[PDB]
Amino acid sequence: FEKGYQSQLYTEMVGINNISKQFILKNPLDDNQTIKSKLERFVSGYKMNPKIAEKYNVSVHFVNKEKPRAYSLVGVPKTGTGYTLSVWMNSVGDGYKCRDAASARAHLETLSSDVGCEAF
Repeated sequence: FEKGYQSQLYTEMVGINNISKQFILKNPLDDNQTIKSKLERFVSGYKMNPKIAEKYNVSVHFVNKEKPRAYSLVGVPKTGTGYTLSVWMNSVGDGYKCRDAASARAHLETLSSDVGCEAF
């Protein structure tokens, strides 16, 4: 069950990524400060399937505020719910299923024992 929920989260995040890329990143003339806050408003205000929104928070992250087109999305369970499985992904399209929220916030790419993420 929680695995099914992590799948739908994955699929929602892909949906969010695709709209971000095609409607926000694609704007020809917005400056990097504008792209960055638009990404942040859009992502943080987006309403996932209510089954999923009840259980997960989705956020967008930047290494470099001057390269906002390089961002990742982190999907993690709401605090205190007993859920652990998480997701993260690239603006470039590489996505990951993670065994815990920490590994999603760390954008890990492989598993080790039962910690980390795998390419999906």
